Amino acid sequence: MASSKKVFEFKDDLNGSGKVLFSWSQDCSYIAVCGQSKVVYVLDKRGRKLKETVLKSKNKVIGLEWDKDQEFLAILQENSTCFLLWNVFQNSFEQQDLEEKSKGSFIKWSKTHPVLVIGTEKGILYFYNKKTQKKIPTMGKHSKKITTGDWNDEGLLITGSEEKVLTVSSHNSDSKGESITVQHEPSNLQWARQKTDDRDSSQRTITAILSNKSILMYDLNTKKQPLELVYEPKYGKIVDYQLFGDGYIVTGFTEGYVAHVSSHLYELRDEIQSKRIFQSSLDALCTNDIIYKLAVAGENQIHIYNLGTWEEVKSQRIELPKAAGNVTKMQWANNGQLLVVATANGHLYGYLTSIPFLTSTYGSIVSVLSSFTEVSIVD
Repeated sequence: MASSKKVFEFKDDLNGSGKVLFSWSQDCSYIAVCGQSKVVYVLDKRGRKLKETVLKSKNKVIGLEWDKDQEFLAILQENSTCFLLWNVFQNSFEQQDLEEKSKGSFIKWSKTHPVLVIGTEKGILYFYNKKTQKKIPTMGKHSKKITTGDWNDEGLLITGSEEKVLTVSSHNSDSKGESITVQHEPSNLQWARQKTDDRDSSQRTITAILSNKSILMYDLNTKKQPLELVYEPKYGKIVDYQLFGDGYIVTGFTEGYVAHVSSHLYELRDEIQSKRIFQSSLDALCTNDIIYKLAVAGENQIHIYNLGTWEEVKSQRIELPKAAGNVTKMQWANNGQLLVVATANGHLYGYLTSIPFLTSTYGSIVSVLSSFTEVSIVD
């Protein structure tokens, strides 16, 4: 039994007390971290400083995302007039100016394509191609400030402003569908593969947070209207929702209330199950499929849970000090190799969970990596 080892601790002296953004490398080999202290630095899995860089402005970084090639990081600060592309291994700077002296509000790479989408308060949306470093502008897609947005695995942009609309964009900046009109504000855009009997479903389902109270569903197979999964008043205000499996949603609320619903459309109307986790407050919650683990942070304490049987895994419990406060971001890697915890106080924590050991066998002899500093041969 290997409990979650505390690999390293980092504080706000190099990040700054605020909303700390940590971004994973595409190969889970580099962890870039930046908070409010205008310093962006990358650490390894064991907690060694690799590359550090300084930003000219002191505004809070609202966007910090790697590229597909693990070469460039795009950074946009709070109401910044421009944005910065930083080459980590070259430690090089390039600055791209926002048109019309616009204040930046949203930037995002594509997790599958080297394309960077940028949007400001005026609703002007620019698509940036890195291979040619060219700009494609789009007018009037949003009549107000852009609030949420992201890129699909297939290369599809989703964007949502404060006027309660959703828009879809393609590689050639062609809109894929008209504006999506729903009762209230959509936020926290994410992609889901709905539970379809046929296993030929693409990654296109749009799952969002509706006005910090409900869940928004959108599908494209038969042009069904976006459905609003509402929650009982006992739930309160939503804190986070997470996708696990092939379309299964686990959502947590303010009073330690959790709800698991299968993304099956016939079963979406009624919650599949609901439970109570905490009785004082809740900070964060996320699920991982490769390691198949649920981590729930609250009261400066992180608990581990199963997803199928929902058994409370108390063995892998880890405790945080009172200085951590309310956790604001908490996430595994792409493969779940390491777990990173960041709060609004600038505290950074790293935990080792899985490290699946390699194993090769000769005749009747096998091997186990065990600790990374040695290898145990097994008879």
